[PDB]
Amino acid sequence: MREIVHIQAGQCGNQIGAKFWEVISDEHGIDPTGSYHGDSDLQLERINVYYNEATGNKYVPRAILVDLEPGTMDSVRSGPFGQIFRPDNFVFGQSGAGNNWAKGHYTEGAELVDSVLDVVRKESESCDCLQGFQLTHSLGGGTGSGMGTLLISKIREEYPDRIMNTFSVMPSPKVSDTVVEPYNATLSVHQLVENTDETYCIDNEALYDICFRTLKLTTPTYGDLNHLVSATMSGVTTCLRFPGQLNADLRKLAVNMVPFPRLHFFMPGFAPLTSRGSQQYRALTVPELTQQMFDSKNMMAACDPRHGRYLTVAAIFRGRMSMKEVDEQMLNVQNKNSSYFVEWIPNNVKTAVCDIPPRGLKMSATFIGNSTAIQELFKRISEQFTAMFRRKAFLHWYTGEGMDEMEFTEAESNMNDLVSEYQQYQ
Amino acid sequence: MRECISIHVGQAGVQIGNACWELYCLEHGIQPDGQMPDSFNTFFSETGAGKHVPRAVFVDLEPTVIDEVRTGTYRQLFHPEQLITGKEDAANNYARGHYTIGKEIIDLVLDRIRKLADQCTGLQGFLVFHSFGGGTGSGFTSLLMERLSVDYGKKSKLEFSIYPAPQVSTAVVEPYNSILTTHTTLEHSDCAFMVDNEAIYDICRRNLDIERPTYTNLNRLISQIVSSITASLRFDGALNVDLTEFQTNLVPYPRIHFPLATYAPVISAEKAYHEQLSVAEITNACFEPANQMVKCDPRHGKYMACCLLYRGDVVPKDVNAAIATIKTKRSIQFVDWCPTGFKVGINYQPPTVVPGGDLAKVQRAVCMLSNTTAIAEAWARLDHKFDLMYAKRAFVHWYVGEGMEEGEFSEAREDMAALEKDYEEVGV
Ligand SMILES: Nc1nc2c(ncn2[C@@H]2O[C@H](COP(=O)(O)CP(=O)(O)OP(=O)(O)O)[C@@H](O)[C@H]2O)c(=O)[nH]1
Ligand SMILES: Nc1nc2c(ncn2[C@@H]2O[C@H](COP(=O)(O)OP(=O)(O)OP(=O)(O)O)[C@@H](O)[C@H]2O)c(=O)[nH]1
Ligand SMILES: [Mg+2]
Ligand SMILES: [Mg+2]
Repeated sequence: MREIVHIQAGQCGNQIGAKFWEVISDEHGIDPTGSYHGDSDLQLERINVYYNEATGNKYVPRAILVDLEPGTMDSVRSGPFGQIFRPDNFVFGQSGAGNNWAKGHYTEGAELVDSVLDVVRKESESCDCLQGFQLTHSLGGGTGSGMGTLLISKIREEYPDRIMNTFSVMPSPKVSDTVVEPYNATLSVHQLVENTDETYCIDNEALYDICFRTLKLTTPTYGDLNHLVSATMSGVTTCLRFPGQLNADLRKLAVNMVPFPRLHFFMPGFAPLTSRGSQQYRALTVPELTQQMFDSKNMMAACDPRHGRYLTVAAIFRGRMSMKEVDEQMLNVQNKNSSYFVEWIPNNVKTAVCDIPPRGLKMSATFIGNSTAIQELFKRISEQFTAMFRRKAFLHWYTGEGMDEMEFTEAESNMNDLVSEYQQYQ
Repeated sequence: MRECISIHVGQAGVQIGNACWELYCLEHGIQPDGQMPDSFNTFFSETGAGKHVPRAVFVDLEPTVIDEVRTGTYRQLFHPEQLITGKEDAANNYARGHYTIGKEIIDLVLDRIRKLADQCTGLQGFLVFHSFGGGTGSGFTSLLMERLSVDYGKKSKLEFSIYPAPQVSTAVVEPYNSILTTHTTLEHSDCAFMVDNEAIYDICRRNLDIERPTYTNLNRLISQIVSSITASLRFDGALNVDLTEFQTNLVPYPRIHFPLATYAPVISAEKAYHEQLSVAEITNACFEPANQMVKCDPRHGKYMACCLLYRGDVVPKDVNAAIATIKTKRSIQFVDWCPTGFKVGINYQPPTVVPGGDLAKVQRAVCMLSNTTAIAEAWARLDHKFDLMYAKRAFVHWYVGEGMEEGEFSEAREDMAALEKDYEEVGV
């Protein structure tokens, strides 16, 4: 029960997917074949939430994959745990839509939604009951991800009761491969504010710094880069998959961290994060796991939380502990950092626990936060979007097989109207 | 023939219930299968060839906590039908867990209570464990109590409702759903044995000096208090005080029923070797602001009445001096109208505490209640929490999205406001 379906829109989502399902499957004790081999009989009691029981004592995911390019699909099924998929859910296209968002979201993807909506219409109705449509799409850069905005705007017509999560990878100027990240990222937000009920604004800028500073690695390889992004959301869903002294679902995080429906963006955080030698020199307690998350450096969102004050947060701890240590530390942080939290929301913080921590770690954690600080990111993209937009550039890809010039003003206006709401609370 | 039934609800009742029936299964001497190698009649039922099953009912729309029970060591004795599991929880949302999804389940749970009520000869009443912050543990009870009230209005429906602390409020919206239920509590129930979760951390960190507690250690404590209330109707005693007596003499007015709880002795095993635990000692260990488990200041308030449920080797003569002792105290006070507010229940049987627990195998024990005016300062915090944001109208669009209009929020608070003023009215 409380099923959840998982989609990959873009080259980011799939390498995220191949690791998303490599921690989870290994968190359930699973081989590349599909057959369970774990020793704990507990981790199957809600294996259903992701997987679907198939023949031969083999469980397999509901992993929908869309890129509009086979070159990425070939990476998945060939990689580790590439057999652990439904080849019906593998989906292809002709061209990658040219980093446009005008081809995918309108023309070259709309000729494909009928091939990926039917399977989720199939595979959502296949199960008993479900919680949401989560996915992993780069809000900027790759346009097969921005095409997913079509995929999210249509489920709201189908399943408006459910909640669609978005483990969205933001753009960032310090790390901007794609040149038109403001074009597709700014316009996609016009939909997610109206459609999505949650959004985890991961960003590659900070996410490197976590990989340099906290872990002290010579080079972030994408394989070693997403082992922490696979774990930052496994810790969100572990509260479903496993029994908690205090329990939570994707809807509880929503209602308890969303004062208003448009202010439903977030910044995640995972702890503990350690090197090899620098692991033995940490206490392995809730204070050690507490400061590891609230600190500005351990924040996938490319922002400075010291500026903007957290409206709401959540701390989905893991591993058997005492709730006092989980309570007083979340309570102490709310007092001393009174400015970084809000006055008119007493006890911003949540908690949540499990008795099954991830392999190798005897204790783990996870952080979520809706904060005013996201205005810095939205200012950062909109400050240069208007530059690329004033004295219009690249618009005939957006006029041909695209939209009118007024679409930009409505999105930019409603997107700038949004940032004022964050400014209202600081 | 003396009978009563437990209604565990939400995440709270189940986590309590796995540890609440951890006690009863050890009070009477029955394996966790159901077999017993009379007292048990009130909460068990002799069925089959030596298999006693509890008169419980568990309802958490989260299917997880019950699956821990259905898979746990107590999988056998609990009847699988009354172990309701639901499909998806209300996610700490009152209006969601009240009628939107709760209506799918009330049709089922009301059959088992009607199965047990018709199977039970005569009930003194019900008892329902729940928490406010659970949403589905709370709004479901808002719908359950009125069904049970209409179905059973004459019976007494007490509740050991968990209550959030002003500091450690584990949820974010539980300042909402708390006062929403208290508008419903006074209407239907007759005594809400409020308990705070942050207080017990201060109870256990200091008295039985546990460095870090789990809800297990917390729950094993609040099992003793409930068993101590119900030992009179469940065991022999020099002065039995069953469920129907103390609720009648503790509650002056039909709305003023919110007694804070207390238990003693609460001490570790190593520390119990030192104190003799005399009745004047443990009785005096009940009224200080520390040992109370609701996080209020009783010294600023005044007791109306109290009810002491002694256990173990106890004789009235030493408490007759105790009840005279506290009437001399001036820090402790009493409202003018009640001259004496000390019911004295005894049970020759000791607590028979749980194993693997922090508490000690003391040969004496005390529960204690008080329908004070000090409880008003508790929700004076929460009423401020609720009022400052409902003016801002934050977190309300979920409740509106689930069906509950905005009018109920203003009607629930003003009732608590009007309820609060009575404590200053009754006080003088
Ligand atoms: N978190 C990760 N982000 C990635 C990864 N690879 C690329 N990216 C980010 O994605 C953005 C580039 O878009 P894509 O990776 O989706 C390439 P794509 O095939 O989706 O282009 P389109 O065909 O135009 O959709 C860019 O901002 C990168 O920072 C990855 O392995 N992990
Ligand atoms: N006293 C006590 N309180 C508990 C226990 N377990 C959880 N709580 C408290 O219950 C309060 C409200 O949360 P819960 O009732 O657990 O939430 P829930 O019932 O899972 O809500 P749903 O997700 O809608 O089912 C929290 O503030 C917890 O501190 C327990 O064993 N004892
Ligand atoms: Mg591509
Ligand atoms: Mg629950």
